[PDB]
Amino acid sequence: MGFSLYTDDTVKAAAQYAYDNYLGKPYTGSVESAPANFGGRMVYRQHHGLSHTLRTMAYAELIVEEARKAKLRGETLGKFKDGRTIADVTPQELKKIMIAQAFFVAGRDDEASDAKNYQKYHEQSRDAFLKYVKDNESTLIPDVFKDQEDVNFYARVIEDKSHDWESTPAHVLINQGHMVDLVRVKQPPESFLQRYFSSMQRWIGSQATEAVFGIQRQFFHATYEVVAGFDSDNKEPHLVVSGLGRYVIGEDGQPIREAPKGDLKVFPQTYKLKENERLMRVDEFLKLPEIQNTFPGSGKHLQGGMPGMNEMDYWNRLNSLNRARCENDVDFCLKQLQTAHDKAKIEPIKQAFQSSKGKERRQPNVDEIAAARIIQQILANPDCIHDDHVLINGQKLEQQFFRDLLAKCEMAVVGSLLNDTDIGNIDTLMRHEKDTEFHSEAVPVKIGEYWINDQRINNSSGNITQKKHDLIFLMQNDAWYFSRVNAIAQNRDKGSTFKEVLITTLMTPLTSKALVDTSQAKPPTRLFRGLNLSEEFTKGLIDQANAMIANTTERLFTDHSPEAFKQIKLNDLSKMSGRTNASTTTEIKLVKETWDSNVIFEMLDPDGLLHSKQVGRHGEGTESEFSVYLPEDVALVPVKVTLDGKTQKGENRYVFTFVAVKSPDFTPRHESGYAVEPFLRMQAAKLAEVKSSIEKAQRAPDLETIFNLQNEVEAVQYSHLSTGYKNFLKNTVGPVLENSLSGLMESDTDTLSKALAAFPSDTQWSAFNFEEARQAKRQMDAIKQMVGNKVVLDALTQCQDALEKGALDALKKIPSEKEMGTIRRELREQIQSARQELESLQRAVVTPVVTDEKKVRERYDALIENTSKKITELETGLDAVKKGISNLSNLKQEVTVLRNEKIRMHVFSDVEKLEQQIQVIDTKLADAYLLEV
Repeated sequence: MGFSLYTDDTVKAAAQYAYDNYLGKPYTGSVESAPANFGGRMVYRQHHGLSHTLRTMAYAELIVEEARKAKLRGETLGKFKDGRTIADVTPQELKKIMIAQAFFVAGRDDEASDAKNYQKYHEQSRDAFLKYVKDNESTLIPDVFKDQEDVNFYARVIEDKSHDWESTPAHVLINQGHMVDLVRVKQPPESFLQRYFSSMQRWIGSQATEAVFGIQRQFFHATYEVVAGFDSDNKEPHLVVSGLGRYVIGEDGQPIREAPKGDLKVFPQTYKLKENERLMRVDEFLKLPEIQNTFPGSGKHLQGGMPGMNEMDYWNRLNSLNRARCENDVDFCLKQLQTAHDKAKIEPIKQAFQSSKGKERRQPNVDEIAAARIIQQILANPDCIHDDHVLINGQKLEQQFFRDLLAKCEMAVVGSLLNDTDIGNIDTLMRHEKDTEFHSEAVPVKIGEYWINDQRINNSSGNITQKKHDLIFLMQNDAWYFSRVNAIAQNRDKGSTFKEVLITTLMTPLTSKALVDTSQAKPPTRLFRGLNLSEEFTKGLIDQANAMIANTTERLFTDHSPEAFKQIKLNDLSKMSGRTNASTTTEIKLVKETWDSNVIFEMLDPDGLLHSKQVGRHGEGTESEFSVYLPEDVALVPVKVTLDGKTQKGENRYVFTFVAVKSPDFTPRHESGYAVEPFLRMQAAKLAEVKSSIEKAQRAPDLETIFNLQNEVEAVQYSHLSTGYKNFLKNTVGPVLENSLSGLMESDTDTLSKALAAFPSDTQWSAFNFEEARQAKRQMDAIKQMVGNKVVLDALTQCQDALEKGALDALKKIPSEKEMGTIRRELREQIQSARQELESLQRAVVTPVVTDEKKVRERYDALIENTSKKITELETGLDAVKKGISNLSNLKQEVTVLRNEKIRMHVFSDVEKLEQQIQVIDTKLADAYLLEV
């Protein structure tokens, strides 16, 4: 949105005119200019064609943008005769500059040499410009320009009767924008790159110009033109481009001009005679201290061509279709330039942080498991809810608990945990509730009646998927509901009842089961949402967004990734669009109140990181709506903030474009046990009650009946009565007594439990004596009860003590399962074992430091280095110092960022502590300094 090269139609029309009438037309002159044939399609003018001029216009917009970025970082900028700088260029002015720029080389009827007919060519081009203003004065003169005086101004700029500048709009951008595009061919590339870099640096600064050349390379690649290398160790004779001259290194040194004080400037002449001396090499030139300080190209880096396909694939690529396509089709070339440009807007952000190692959405952790289970219980048993709190297995759950759930838990994953039975229990929940829910002063709605009514009148079948569509429908267009929901979820709500909080907490994962319906709704890469905010808050947003934007610039020689990392980490990171089910649209028609939204979020997820699903389908009308619960890995980083039109209510509106970037650097550390600890308390309460019941039921362990029975097993062998009975007592019951007794005396074991498993059942035994083996049966069953009780009870105790501190607990329950215990109490302890099992097996803990551990360490080094540099530099040095104080202040938070990062690196802060100590002393120093003046 706003004004751009690619969006605007007038500029494009001008370019199409320029191509159709001159640039597309063949060179009519005799100078070495022939039609180049590219894969069948011919381009007549390759050096000064359509790709060229379009590239210049792109260069212009790019320059303006990076100038603005430089001003934002607080860089002292090159000013003109008026107070204006390049960063002060008006969008309208820019349109003028670009429309003029279209015709800059329209004049050439041949490839101009060093011959001076070039002047005539420019005049010819001017003529073309004028003819393109007279073509449609109606739609162009009162609108785009002002008067034909203006038009003759730009016409005169295109004339270039003299090498003019100081004119902020046209002169610098057109002249420099033109001469820059010739880097691809000019012979010693290092000297030319340095010259142009210095030249533009005077206007924009080192960083921003570095960015402009960096993106220029990508433009070249996009328009399928050669990208030249850069070798700091170049041995070629350095060429002074300002003229045809070269520096001459005489014996012992380089011949410089007359002193005239004493640091005399290096003198250079054209092709002269050699007198036991040679011309200065490129590397030699680059090694000069003034150069080394002025130019970031001391680094031997920068390799020509494209990274990869080092073969002749590059030259065939340049000899291919796309070169002809870029040179003959305006919209296509513009598409190339814009895609490269936006890519350039995104790449440094991604270069700042660790890479997404797949893992699109996270796997549930312990707390989210426990929370999902608690929620499941509250849905299943709405009796848990009270006017103030939710009681559950003897555990009081206040409002702050559910708020903490909304904050800490990622409710989309929690949603993944839930099932259709819960979506069904929404009915029982709303049945239990008939309490009012408040908008953000209007009349409240009795939610219960609302849902119940909806379901009984429009869902007689009681179908669960229908329940899901109805729930989502409530999310979409019921303001009173979703205002409270979104607010409470994002912790920006006013005075709201506990039950509103509870309901939102339950409903956000259930609504996040919008995933179940229309899962194959492909995330749309472009999504808008509208927001109405105070001008103060809006200004704050603008400042933070800009703080991030200004410090993301494309890499050339210097890095600048740690500053980007820092500023992004510090500023909002857009929490304002997370922790709830945010409604979004692609059509730029708002869900509600389009007329009031003064801030608009344009969201871009080309990587599909935003797991967004559509609200409503292709049926029931054309639906262009989506819901988003942005995952904690994904951050929304601002790329541009533009003005665009104004709204009707009088508020000036702004649009912030964010791009979805996923990285573990964004995953938040959370204190474990906000949900799982009280959950464990609940379990502990269950088992405490069961143990109390058994222990009160228990009779004192009379060991006699074991001993006595033992005597009988040893006695029956000598009674000569029944051999089968003898055999069964000595070979089956005897060992059971021995092992169950030895087990019972010693602590809990597998021996006594498996002794309990080896027990002789009632299915047997019946075939034996009924007169006196009856009492044997009696005694043995008494021991059945003794052992079952003992095992269960001490197992329970062990478990409870285990829970007092988590995994060690679940294993303890395994032996006791099958035998003994009164009915239903066993089923209870089984339920608890089931919950324990759920946590123990489904828990997973993700890490904020992935494969790029190298990156995290190196980047930390760079970070603390840069911070140290800024801080120590600031401790050395009337008007300026005032801003210097703010400069001090931001550094504090930079140090805090460093600290937290060092924390995150090891899931020992000496140096950072030292920097803090620096911060205190220069705090006092600058305080006394600020007080003095």
